[PDB]
Amino acid sequence: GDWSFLGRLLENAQEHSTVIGKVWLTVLFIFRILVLGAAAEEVWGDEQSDFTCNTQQPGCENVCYDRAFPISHVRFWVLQIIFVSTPTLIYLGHVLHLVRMEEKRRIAGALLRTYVFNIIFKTLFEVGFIAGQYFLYGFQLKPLYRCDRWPCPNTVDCFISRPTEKTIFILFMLAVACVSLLLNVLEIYHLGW
Amino acid sequence: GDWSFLGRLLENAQEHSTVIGKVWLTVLFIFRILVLGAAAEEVWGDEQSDFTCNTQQPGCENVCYDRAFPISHVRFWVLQIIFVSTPTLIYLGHVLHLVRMEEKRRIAGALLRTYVFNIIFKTLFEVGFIAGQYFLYGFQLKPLYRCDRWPCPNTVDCFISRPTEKTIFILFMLAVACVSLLLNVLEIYHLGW
Amino acid sequence: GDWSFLGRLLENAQEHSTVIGKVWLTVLFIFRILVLGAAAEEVWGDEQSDFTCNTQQPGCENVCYDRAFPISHVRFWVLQIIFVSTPTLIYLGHVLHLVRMEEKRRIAGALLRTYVFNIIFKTLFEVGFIAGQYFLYGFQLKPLYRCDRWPCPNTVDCFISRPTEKTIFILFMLAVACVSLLLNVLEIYHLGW
Amino acid sequence: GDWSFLGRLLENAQEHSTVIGKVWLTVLFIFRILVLGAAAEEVWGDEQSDFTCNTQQPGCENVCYDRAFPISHVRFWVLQIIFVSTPTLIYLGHVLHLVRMEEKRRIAGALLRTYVFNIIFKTLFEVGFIAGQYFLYGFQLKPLYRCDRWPCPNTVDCFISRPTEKTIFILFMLAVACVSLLLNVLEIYHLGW
Amino acid sequence: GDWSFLGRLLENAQEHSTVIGKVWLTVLFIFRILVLGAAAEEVWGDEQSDFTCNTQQPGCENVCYDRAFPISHVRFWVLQIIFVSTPTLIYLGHVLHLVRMEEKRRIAGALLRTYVFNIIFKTLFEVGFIAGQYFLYGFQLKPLYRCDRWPCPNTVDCFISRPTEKTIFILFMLAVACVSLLLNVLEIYHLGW
Amino acid sequence: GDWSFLGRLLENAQEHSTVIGKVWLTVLFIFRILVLGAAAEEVWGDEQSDFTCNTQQPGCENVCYDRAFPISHVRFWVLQIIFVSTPTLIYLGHVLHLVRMEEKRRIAGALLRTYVFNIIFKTLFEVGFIAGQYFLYGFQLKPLYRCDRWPCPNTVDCFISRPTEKTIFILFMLAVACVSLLLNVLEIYHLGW
Repeated sequence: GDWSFLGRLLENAQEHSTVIGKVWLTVLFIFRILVLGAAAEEVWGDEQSDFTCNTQQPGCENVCYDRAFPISHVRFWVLQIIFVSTPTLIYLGHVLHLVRMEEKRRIAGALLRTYVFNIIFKTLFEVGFIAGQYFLYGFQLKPLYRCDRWPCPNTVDCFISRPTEKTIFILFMLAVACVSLLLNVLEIYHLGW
Repeated sequence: GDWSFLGRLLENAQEHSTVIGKVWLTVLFIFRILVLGAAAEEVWGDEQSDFTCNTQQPGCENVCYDRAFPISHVRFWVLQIIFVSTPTLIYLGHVLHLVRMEEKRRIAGALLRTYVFNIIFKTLFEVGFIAGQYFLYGFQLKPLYRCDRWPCPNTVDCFISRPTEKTIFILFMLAVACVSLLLNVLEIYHLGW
Repeated sequence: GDWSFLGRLLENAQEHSTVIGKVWLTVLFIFRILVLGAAAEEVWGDEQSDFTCNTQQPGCENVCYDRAFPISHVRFWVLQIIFVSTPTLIYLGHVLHLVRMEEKRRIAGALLRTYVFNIIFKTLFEVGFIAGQYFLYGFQLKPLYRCDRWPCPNTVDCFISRPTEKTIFILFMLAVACVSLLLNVLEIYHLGW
Repeated sequence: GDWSFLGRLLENAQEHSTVIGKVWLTVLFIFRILVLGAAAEEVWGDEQSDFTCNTQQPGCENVCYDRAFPISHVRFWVLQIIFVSTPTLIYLGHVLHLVRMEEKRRIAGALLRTYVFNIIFKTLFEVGFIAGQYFLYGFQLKPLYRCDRWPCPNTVDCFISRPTEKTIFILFMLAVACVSLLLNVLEIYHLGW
Repeated sequence: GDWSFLGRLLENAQEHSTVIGKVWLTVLFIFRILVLGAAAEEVWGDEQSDFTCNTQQPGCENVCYDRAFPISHVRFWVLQIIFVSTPTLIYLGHVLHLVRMEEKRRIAGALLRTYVFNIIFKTLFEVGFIAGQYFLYGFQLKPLYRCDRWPCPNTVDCFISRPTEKTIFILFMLAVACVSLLLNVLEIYHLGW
Repeated sequence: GDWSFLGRLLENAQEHSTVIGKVWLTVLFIFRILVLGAAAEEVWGDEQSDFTCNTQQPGCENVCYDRAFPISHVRFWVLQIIFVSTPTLIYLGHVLHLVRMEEKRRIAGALLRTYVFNIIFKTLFEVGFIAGQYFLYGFQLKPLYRCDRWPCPNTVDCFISRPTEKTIFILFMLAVACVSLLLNVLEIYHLGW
């Protein structure tokens, strides 16, 4: 996808942010957005095309792929990026609003509360997506999925495309997410002390 | 698609708009346009390719897919974006026209009536697309579609691609649309008081 | 496709044009070019791939698709955009030529005749494409096409991809075209009075 | 394809050219490059994929498609664009060279001979591609191609994809090419008188 | 993929780097990123599509492709690029931080230790990816892969797409990687003496 | 592929180069890069997809395509472009280095030796790729390839996609390469005298 606009806004955000925040935005751009576009989207491109079920039943592969993958991992990661970035956009907008207010007439007062809330929201959204992915997929895609959804007769064996590569990238993104959490914790403590 | 031109115009619009309007345009860019390009368009890419009907009848899958999905959701969302953005373009053009008039020789007088009408039109178009989608698709795509359109013999069972992911994104976009409504209401009240 | 160059030229044209002309160019960019790229091109992407004929005859689907759709609607719309935009380019070039002439040494004299001719040509090309599409396709694509072109034996039944969505967009573009006509009429009268 | 670089150079060329030359470059950009990218490339995309021959012989469709279309029309048009544009690049380079010479220390002297040669070369390359296409394809693609190339047994019937649309665009490009010839003739005469 | 953002950051890095470092970044951009986008991604595009196993067993090709290629080479190279570039980003950020510090109030002191650590990390990540690829794939892809992973019955013969071209590019990238190592060694020694 | 970065560097190179060198870079951009992107990449897109072998043997088409085309022509041309451009990058970097040296404190002295070496390297790499392609493919792709590589039983007949178009472009690129050689020879002599 085209992340250009979000890029513009977040680049603006870098200036009005802590050094650790600039590190966080670098991580977001490089290890999350760029990995997803350059590497992961191609991994998941044949997810349903090369999903195969051992059966002659029409409609079984469709319902089985749908039950195994209610949302694709890459779409989940898109949404995670958007939601962890939204607080930064809120804070940046409040900052620009105060600048416009000054013109009509760095981090302190209302902006400090807003920045702390921004880090907080980023952390909660962060953790939330991590836990949701754990409960939806664990952290390993196995090659076999056994499916008993109508119209499949009895239980059918279905086979995943590229499960090991997908597992590698699942874990890569989990690690990047954990690094982001650590960075946000560092921001909180660094402001505190 | 390439939303660059609309982006230029709407970016211009941000300056000559209320803070809540800038929030609204941020939502439009991020949670509607970017989600559609980065996430949803891939979800709906195999909508007819992986639509399967249990029959040997030539032409049954075509007519059944057409009856189940007279317009694709993603195309509906494109049109919604365009029509909710058009009023903002009208107001921005009127503003630029007044600026040119001044050169030949912020929100008050004629521009205030135009801005209120802009919010109104945005709200009516907003609600209209919501209700139309409800009446066309509800808010859940089921995996089975039963089709009795000629040439299909008797009633045939047809199966949808990715119904659960599509439902997730249908609801995501409904929520984003409702948030937009709330923002427009806030604009009206904020101008009133 | 990449409409960037035409965009540059037409953007230049906006400055040296009436307010109604700027509205017309906004309509062209948004409701014609952007709709075609973002929405319609995907609708028509599987036009021959998912065109199906009930027969075992080799070559029947090819000749039948060709007879049903001698030109694709989207290609027709491309050509319409180009030809309705060419007069504006002519006028803009004449304007720039007069500017260069001044440097060597707004709408009046020769430029006024050229601007009226520009509106006229735009209107005639407009109407011409509308009428031609009426006579080639009407304004509704039906799901069944009956084809008797060699080598098809006797008359064969062939089935269209996405006829209802295509009809929706056919009518959308017809409406946009009619709105353009109205705008050009307004330009003529507004200059007259 | 990405014509950006050629675009930059030719845009430079516009300034150092006659008004008719600026018209010619507008035609090149709009009615040749943009049509090819936006419209024609999609028409010819399925040229071999949907080329069908009535036979069971392995390799017959490949050799028959190759004999019917030794070069694709769209590739021919690419090459035509490049070769008709090269003289303009030569002249522009000579102009820039004279400018650099002046700095070290409009159309007259050596530049006039170079400009006339540029128009001449453009005209000869123009006519040459026209005539070559006539002798290779005529100006109408018929739906049936009869092929007797080994390994096809005896003569086989093969069927073209989208012959009528292809014919429409063949003739469109022929007309654009003829218009270019007329413009070059006008340049020659306009300089003469 | 779109490497634009990483490009911006690394371009910034060039200024605040040694001549050998500018050579290294030129190599990264040209012989690694550009080769991957322009050449290698097309080579590996049909890696699973044209992976063929001699069997009638459903699911055997999927599990066999997955066992032969747990990660694709091109994805490995993406990750290598990112990780060898991250140290340069760290150093550049520290440099910009010192510049901001100066404003609030070339290579020496803390920046020298950071630059040496940057070269070190680049070298260790470099070597690590080389060795890992050796242990995962060696440096030659053979055309035959023999697979005994469930559900494949007994041992099945599977056949690789484009093994010789893939081997050529594997070795090309190994050579480019070794050249990068040499450049980093030269940086270390050049700073030392 | 995206040649933007190489384009930036080479554009820089134009300024610090001879007139014949600017011609050479124009040829590189237009007749090599642009032809490859706009025309040739589409010609070679179906090279394995539409490669057909007369056999029932699993794996025979894969090994036969691999033996006939160990590297694709278009990938060869990519690599040729990169390697003939690298010397120009070296010289440009040395030039920029001398400029930075001057700031700390056109073609003559060390730069003259470097420029001559640049032309030399360009010429040797040029000739080398030409000769290698001759020895790998000759200069004509025939439609029939006879393949006896295991697992193909005895000798099988395989058929090439688009051999005549491919031959046309092979010869086009050979001619462009020879023109480049001539230009480099002219540079050497022009500096000599």
